[PDB]
Amino acid sequence: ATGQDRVVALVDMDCFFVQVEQRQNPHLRNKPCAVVQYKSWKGGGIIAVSYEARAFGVTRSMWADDAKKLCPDLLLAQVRESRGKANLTKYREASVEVMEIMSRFAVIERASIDEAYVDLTSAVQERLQKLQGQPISADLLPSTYIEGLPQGPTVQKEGMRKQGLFQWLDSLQIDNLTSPDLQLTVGAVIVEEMRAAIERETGFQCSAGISHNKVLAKLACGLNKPNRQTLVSHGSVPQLFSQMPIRKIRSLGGKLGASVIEILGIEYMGELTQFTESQLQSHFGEKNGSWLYAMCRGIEHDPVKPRQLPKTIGCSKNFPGKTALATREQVQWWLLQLAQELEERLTKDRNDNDRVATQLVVSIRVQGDKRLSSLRRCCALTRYDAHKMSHDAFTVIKNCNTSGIQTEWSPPLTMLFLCATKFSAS
DNA sequence: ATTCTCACACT
DNA sequence: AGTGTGAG
Ligand SMILES: O=c1[nH]cnc2c1ncn2[C@@H]1O[C@H](COP(=O)(O)OP(=O)(O)OP(=O)(O)O)[C@@H](O)[C@H]1O
Ligand SMILES: [Ca+2]
Repeated sequence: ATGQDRVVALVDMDCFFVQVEQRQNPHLRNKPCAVVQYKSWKGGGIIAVSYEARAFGVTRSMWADDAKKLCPDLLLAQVRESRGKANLTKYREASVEVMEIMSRFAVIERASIDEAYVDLTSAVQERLQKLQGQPISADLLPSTYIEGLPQGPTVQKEGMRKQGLFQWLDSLQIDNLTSPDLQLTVGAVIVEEMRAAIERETGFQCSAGISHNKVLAKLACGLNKPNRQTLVSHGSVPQLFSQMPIRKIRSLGGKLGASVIEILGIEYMGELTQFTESQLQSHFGEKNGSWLYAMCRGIEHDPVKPRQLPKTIGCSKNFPGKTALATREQVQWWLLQLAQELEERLTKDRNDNDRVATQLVVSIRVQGDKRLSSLRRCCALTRYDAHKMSHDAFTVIKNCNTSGIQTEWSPPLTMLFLCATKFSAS
């Protein structure tokens, strides 16, 4: 098994929240700009950055005041706020615009508010038979890069792209409808069409990767951004992985990836090929070890899930520093604000998607604790009523209050979280 | 003191 | 059910 059975793409909207704001406010187009939340603290936290501003060093996680030091002419758009918290509706609605367009071409897996995996295997098979056996012109691939080409015996970027594409298409075996490289190329043709449709019908640009699985497609998508697509063939994997830091591969960006590096004494994905599957299973567990053994050879089997809608709907707010909640009536009021935005989104979900959540997950963070969450408790979600959820959420957390007072909350809360789960068809 | 979602493995 | 990891 060479892991070449499928054609999978990953589409990523370029600096998505910035694009939504630039479409709305033309004064922001083709300018260094960023999208910010919470204007009062250090000018707002940056959550999205246009490519013109990235050339000044502006990134996410930065404070707007700091970003303005790197880029004095940075323009800012601020996220809507509703009931004291950032409100992402505008961006979720734009996300829906794009996913509905993608769904015309293939079945998609929503991966995040601005990326989707695309399973193109069947679409490719139908384009191949409609294609008689005539050649794929480079005109059908006007923004595609072939990873690893050109090679062998031009100083500008578009020149290189074309030379790589010409070498690929020259050597393509169009008479063999079962060559995986041919299937990828047809897949790339379809993704060009899908990206043209997205830009025509929404004004939004995106990048894409086309490969044989989700991990290679995601890696490919990042190789030539913005507004370009990249085909990573099975054959391109040994050279690509030979200098690819382990942490770049999806799921290895964290503690497991650091353990792979430290325990094995390696730096690059390709270096994993020298270990047996049992060796990797002994260090990292049966599942992780088998996964790493196949993945360093370019092979991964995670399916594209036919799922365009999230499985949970959640509402959280952080209260860092001196703003940590300290009174019972503070905690009730913020629980109510979260439960009100949750009710709004749930009722829209019951009208748009014909389902009802049935479990309510309540989570809190305590000043001094270390982790994303300190505690998770659940109860039934029987009615989409903000006052009832918020009452119920308090009920299941009210005993975490270590204070002997009834009107004080010790120790102070640095996060409230409400999440609706366990949907059933309605 | 960036923040906020959402998915899944493990137990 | 509750915790921990990883991602956009
Ligand atoms: O580190 C994060 N903490 C919280 N939330 C994040 C983070 N990272 C990403 N998000 C969310 O996921 C959207 C698009 O995530 P993204 O990585 O695809 O970033 P962009 O499209 O802006 O730029 P690209 O680099 O893709 O061109 C972001 O706006 C935001 O909603
Ligand atoms: Ca993106």
